[PDB]
Amino acid sequence: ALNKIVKRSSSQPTETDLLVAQCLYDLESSSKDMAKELRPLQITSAREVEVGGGKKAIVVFVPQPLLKAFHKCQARLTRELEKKFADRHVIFIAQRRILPKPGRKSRVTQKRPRSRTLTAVHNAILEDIVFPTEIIGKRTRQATDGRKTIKVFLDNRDANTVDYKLGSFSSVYHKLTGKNVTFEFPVATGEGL
Amino acid sequence: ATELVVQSERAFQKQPHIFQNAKKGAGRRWYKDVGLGFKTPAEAIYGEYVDKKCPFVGQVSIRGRILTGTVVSTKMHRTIIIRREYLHFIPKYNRYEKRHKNLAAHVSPAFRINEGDVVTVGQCRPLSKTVRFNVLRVVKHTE
Amino acid sequence: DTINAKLALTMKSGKYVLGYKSTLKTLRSGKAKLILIAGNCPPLRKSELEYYAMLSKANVHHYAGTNIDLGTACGKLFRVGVLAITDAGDSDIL
Amino acid sequence: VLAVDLLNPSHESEMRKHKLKQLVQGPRSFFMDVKCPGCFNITTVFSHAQTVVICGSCASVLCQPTGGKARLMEGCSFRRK
Amino acid sequence: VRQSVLADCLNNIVNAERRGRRQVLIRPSSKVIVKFLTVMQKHGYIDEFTEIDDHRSGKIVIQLNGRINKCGVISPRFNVKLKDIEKWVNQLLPSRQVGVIVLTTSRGIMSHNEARAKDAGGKILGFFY
Amino acid sequence: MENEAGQLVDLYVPRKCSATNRIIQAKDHASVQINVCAVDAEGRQIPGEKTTYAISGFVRSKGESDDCINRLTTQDGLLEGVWSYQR
Amino acid sequence: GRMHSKGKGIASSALPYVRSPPAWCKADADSVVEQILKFSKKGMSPSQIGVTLRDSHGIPQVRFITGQKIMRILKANGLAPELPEDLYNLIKKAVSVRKHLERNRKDKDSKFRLILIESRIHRLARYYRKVGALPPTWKYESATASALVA
RNA sequence: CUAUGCCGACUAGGGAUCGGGCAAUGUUUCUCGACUUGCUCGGCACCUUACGAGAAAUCAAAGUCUUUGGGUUCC
RNA sequence: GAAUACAUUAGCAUGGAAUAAUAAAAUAGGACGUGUGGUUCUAUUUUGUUGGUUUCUAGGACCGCCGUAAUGAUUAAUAG
RNA sequence: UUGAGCCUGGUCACCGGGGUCGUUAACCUUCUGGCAA
Ligand SMILES: [Zn+2]
Repeated sequence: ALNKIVKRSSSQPTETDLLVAQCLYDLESSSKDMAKELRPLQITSAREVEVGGGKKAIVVFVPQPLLKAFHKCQARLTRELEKKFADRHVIFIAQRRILPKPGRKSRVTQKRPRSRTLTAVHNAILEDIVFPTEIIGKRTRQATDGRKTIKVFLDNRDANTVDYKLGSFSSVYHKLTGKNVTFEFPVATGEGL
Repeated sequence: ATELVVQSERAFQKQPHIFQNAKKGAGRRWYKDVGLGFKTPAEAIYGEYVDKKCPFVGQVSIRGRILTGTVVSTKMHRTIIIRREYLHFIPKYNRYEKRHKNLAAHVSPAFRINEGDVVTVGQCRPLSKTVRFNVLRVVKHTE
Repeated sequence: DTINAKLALTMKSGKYVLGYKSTLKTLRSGKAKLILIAGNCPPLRKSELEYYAMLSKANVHHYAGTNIDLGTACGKLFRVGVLAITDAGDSDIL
Repeated sequence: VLAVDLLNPSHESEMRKHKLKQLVQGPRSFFMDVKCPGCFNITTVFSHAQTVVICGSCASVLCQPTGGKARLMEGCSFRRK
Repeated sequence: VRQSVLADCLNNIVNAERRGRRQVLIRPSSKVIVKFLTVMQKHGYIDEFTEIDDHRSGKIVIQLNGRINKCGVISPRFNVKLKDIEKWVNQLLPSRQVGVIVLTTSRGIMSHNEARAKDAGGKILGFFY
Repeated sequence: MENEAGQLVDLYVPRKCSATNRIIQAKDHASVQINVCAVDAEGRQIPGEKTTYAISGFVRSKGESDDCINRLTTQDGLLEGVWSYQR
Repeated sequence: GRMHSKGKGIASSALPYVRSPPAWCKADADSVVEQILKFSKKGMSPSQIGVTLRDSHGIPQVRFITGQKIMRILKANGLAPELPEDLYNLIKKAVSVRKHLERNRKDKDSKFRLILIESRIHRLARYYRKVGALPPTWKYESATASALVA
């Protein structure tokens, strides 16, 4: 109703981006700071992902440049999205373009910027998937058999509303990259730093 | 090096077997492609020098070995000295050592050569007791 | 800090003039707020500059160091006898 | 000894160690917020501040730069975050 | 100045093994060290090792299970052909069945036996047994 | 070691240390092995059932025999509250 | 080890594992840039200003918020000094020692210290010439070292 | 002269000692200093031991070298 | 039957990109391109065989823009 | 430019090798043949 459906996306999937756009417009219908923050809002695509249980998650590819608004918007909109997305988890990830490593045959003078490196975008993806509880520790264990499992130590603060989301975070990460990621929170006893 | 008048010698400098008449305005300029993939520079295509000892617009031909080196001494007219750096293997210690040898080559006015200026040269018959190579490609340090 | 520092802050963003004729012109105009005098200055010139700055209500500082050292601190290859700062800019020399 | 959990050191052991010799090196300082004893404004000051911090309101010297942590003289309450 | 972190890692490992300690800490970390540790772990000389990932070159904690007599680096990294593998095995390895020589061949970092199967030489990195 | 026939041929297979996993030599007189029996409720240890640990002479000379024995007993469940991995 | 001393001091600063501004520090990434530009307009040292934002303003490591270094920010904004900070400071120290030496003619220890500073300034100048941060012709001058510092 | 080149990494127990820093509802002094205790970094060193080295005297380096290769000058 | 190998020091060539080396676009002085406008040349061609200008044409090169896109700076080493 | 999922014909359940499928872009690119949105 009253446009603002196709303008919020680029391409047309079957239903995902269409319902995301309509839910966006319905939420943006609220006035004051809600519409003010949601006026420069854009989304690109969404993909389904499955976890070990029956819960379903949807991971959407936000455009990179406008993450400044999301840094203060997705903190509060997450619960509204969770309840309005038919009991499905919502993941905010950034779609980044990678460049192939220059082989000897393939001479490229365009250079690979460090920000577009696969390792860099993988670290950016891991930071963005668990947006709160900024990363404080990271370990990479390799057993005798050779399997590599990476443990991500999160921040003790803001542990709530994410302690049931890290399982979906690990499932999404293993789906799009393939690393065996396990998220874990520390137990800071007493006081101090 | 520096673009001066082409008639700077006691004789008259002209391209052999190149003729001027009246029915055709003056004459033509002759050039040849040295082959092996090296392209004739546009300055050589549209220039004024003679340089009988030049791979282009001349009579010497490029054949034999193609080498690459760095300019070490460009203090001679139309001729420069290049340095080739390579590692010599000493089997006894199973190690290498630095070895260098200076090579003299002739340079066309179409190329501006200074210190550095990695130059690729090709064998073009002896010129004067040391020069058997002519510069065909230049890798400039400024561009 | 130091006067040499403060002169270093004022040369990037500030209005200063060099020499004896120019500092007399700035003092006569009245826009000169600060004058600096080298140690090895002619005493008659020092007295005249002090009289001019007293009339123009400008500050006078006869700081340690010869004209060579003053010019070196001023950022110049030559000798400077007297500075006239009409606008410090972003510093707190005044 | 001969069996030490290097991956997970003791919390007490990490405290009784140099800031660099820990498993993961990190700062030991903290930024605290200070209110003037007779005003209502806030100011963020560093533990090891090198320069004297001047309050924009009616206040005395906020801190004194010592060799290590900055001395606190006035009667102010600081919060660490 | 640190000239080769692989030498420091192997020297720390062999020192800890001589001392009898069951764990060792290596700083800093590199892909060559990780590849070398993978080779000996695959051959069974090294237990699990975890890479601590700070905002630096990184650190490694390795669980040592004994059964290592000596692990060392061969510096400078001489280029090793297919026929030079036998000479290196005779010079360094205790025998023709015990010990491993690690070569960084064209196909990657692997043992001398695997490189010989690959029919490709390279540069000698080190040895362990 | 085994030959082509697959039969183990050697004088003997030396015992490996239970702490650092090192071979005990034939003249390693400093190395000792201790045995601790299994006890049921109200004492009265069961005869014939016991667990043994071998500590090499190098460890005993270095002074790590006590800690290694404490670790081994804790892993096997015969001792509690005396050895902590976290340190 | 020390470049020109027998000391082995390891005193430094341990940057935090986090790369984000604090929760309360709503530095908004542009007021800090304006503050840096104002602090550079007077002509203070990039290290000195960074100290001022760390202590007085309470700003964390400026990179974590602005996304760029102090040197990079002022270079982008145009307030780039003609010489690097370490280069300028070493020339200042060298000039001061030479001015002390021309007065005190019997200070062999100060002459030795001057020689060490001259070695250090030349090595730094050679590195900067190679890296291209300076014009290729940057031959350091002993007589015009006063020109180079100022 | 330490009859013992320089840089880098690892390697055991203790107590004194100089400089700096951190903590003490510990003592003391007309806002800080003196004393004491604990931790850490950087130095001068000392006692025990020898896994280890050496021909031995001895050595925390002269150790990590027949299980011989981190880099580099002098002889 | 009168084999086969030794060959590579140095040179030519094929395949690989682990290890170790120089540059990639910082005053953007960058991939920008059935591209918004133009210049300048060659005729690889036809206009009647030869010689000359125009330029539809096939092509090399060059002049102010045009946002195609996420436009560009590795952590900052218990190195300095 | 790394992880994971593949198959494949092959001798000692392994190994060598060939590669997309795509996550993450699929042989960077130059010229050509047909196909031409
Ligand atoms: Zn105050």
